[PDB]
Amino acid sequence: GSSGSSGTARLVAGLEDVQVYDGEDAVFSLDLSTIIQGTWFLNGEELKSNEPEGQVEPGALRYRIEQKGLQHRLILHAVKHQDSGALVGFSCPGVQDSAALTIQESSGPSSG
Repeated sequence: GSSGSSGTARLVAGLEDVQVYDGEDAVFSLDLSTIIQGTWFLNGEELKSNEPEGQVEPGALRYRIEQKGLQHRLILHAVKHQDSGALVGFSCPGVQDSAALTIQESSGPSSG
């Protein structure tokens, strides 16, 4: 919904790197200069607001997206390790930024 001139926007508070253990939950957010509607990305992939598509299924992981004027956010609950060093960024017509999601393994090589 674009009531007023929502051509482009400016970045005021870019994203930030976040590292969590396997199964944990990641959180990302950013600020803008004006209202706008962009798109989120994960591991170089274009996510959907309503429902995803392609090789990935709509029933693989749980995520939350909060879009409010110049306030975006994306939390990934139960982040898998296999997706270590993921790429979480919000692409929009006027701004371009992204972050790095590092995921370490809970257990390591000890016995065996």
